[PDB]
Amino acid sequence: LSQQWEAGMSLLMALVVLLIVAGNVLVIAAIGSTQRLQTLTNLFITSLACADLVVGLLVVPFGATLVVRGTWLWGSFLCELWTSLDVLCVTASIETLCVIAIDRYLAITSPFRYQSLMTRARAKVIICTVWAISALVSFLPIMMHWWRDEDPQALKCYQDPGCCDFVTNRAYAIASSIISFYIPLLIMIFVALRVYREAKEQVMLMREHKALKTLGIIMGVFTLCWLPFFLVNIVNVFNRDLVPDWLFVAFNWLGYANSAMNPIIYCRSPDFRKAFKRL
Amino acid sequence: LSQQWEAGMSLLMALVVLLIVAGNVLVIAAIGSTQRLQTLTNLFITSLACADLVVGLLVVPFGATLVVRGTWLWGSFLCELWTSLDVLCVTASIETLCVIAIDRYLAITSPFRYQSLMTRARAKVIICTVWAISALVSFLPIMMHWWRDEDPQALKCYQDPGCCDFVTNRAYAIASSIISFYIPLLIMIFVALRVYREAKEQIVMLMREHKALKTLGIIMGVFTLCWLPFFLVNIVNVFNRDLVPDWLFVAFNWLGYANSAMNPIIYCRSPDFRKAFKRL
Repeated sequence: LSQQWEAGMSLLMALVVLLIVAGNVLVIAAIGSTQRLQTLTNLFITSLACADLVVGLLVVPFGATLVVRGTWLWGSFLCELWTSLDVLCVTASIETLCVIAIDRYLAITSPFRYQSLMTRARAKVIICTVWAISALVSFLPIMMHWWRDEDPQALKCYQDPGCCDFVTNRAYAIASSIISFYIPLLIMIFVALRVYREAKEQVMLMREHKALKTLGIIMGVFTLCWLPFFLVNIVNVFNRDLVPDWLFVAFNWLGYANSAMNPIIYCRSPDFRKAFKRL
Repeated sequence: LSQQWEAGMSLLMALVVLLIVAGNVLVIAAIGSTQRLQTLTNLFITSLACADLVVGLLVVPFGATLVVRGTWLWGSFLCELWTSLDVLCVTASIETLCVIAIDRYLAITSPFRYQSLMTRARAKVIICTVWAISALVSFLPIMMHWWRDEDPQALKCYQDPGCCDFVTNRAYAIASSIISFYIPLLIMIFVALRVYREAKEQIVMLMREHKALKTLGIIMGVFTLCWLPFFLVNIVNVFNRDLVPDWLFVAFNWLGYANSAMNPIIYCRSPDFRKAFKRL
């Protein structure tokens, strides 16, 4: 029965890969190549389609090989690389997002200065800084093996090339989550809020609102996709065996789904669909 | 190294599957749902997008499992089913095609009667007959084990559920090919020819007719190039056994599988089609 699953869901995983590599890049295509979609707020969506893409390019395909065959064949050097990219795509996703939600308070209480401060020139650097931070924070602490837990259970998984199963020390399993998930989340939900308070206070701004709600969705779905997983890892610290280990995988995949989910939340803009058709 | 290939090209095979199941069905979509594409000559393309589709649906996915893992896990009952569908899609493809090329002599020396004889009502039955014949010929002789060769080499592959590797008796490896490949091919190439002779005689606007014609020519060209090298082999299978390496024997059945994913993308040539492809 096991070999029927081995070749059974490999095809399927490959299909979801196509959802990502296709969808995100058709998004990227209609973005970079159309003027009406080149509004700044879609440049953070340029970056994000990017992160989501590297997800469905480098992280998912290699990321099956552990589920399909049950183990890692790709060498532990690559093990490190793959894991740090699995996280990088994340800190890039959330952090870029939080940049969006921090921008759109400036499309509200500070609209007058939209083009003065935020320039299609000035946001590029900001995404770049998001990826110097994403890169620093994700990629340094993994290569530092700041994530090595002395215990032999994990010790054997650090020394055995065939386990890329991610097991970390007490406090990296704290720092990791605080920095790369929690504070930016609570901050961009916090910041989404005042924006959606000022949005109630309101010739035609409706376009503004149909384009706004669809941004709201992104962070909603994101939070629902990567919260259940980044909620777990805390219980990982508090009670170990209260947390079944198959779920530990089910949620990192549930989150992978975000990537393929994104381009299809962009089916909501006709600005976009018009460039999607002729595309 | 072997487990890196096992999971290495499984993804990829799945991707080509997507080429098929997607492409053929987007073809089918823009066909059935648009008037301008509902011309009879595209109803044979309805059927064909169909065969190609069942190919990229039932035959290819199961058809990997033998290449990926090296063997058949799906039971020999299913082994039979899968193989007979692997062939059925073929006899449907060629035979439907030959129907096309036999039609378009009637779009030439007999244009006057186009709507009198050929009716969007009358070609449906014809495709149907193509699939009573495809079904009879492909599906009977396999369930008859008319393909069992007594020899123990193959005997073990018939009794072992794990070998769906297709090995057949002397004369089924003759009948199979004559009927389901050769005569219909030589017949539809034969019939393509006189049509492309009458097509030269021309030189208000028939050019549309010609740009829509050449793109039909392509289909049978590519088809012949895809399934000829494979259905050329199986004859040398009869004449000289070890002169024919057995990895090629697979490489060509896949090269041919490619036809399916190749088809919808030869339909990128009609704007009638692309217009229904965009809004689609």
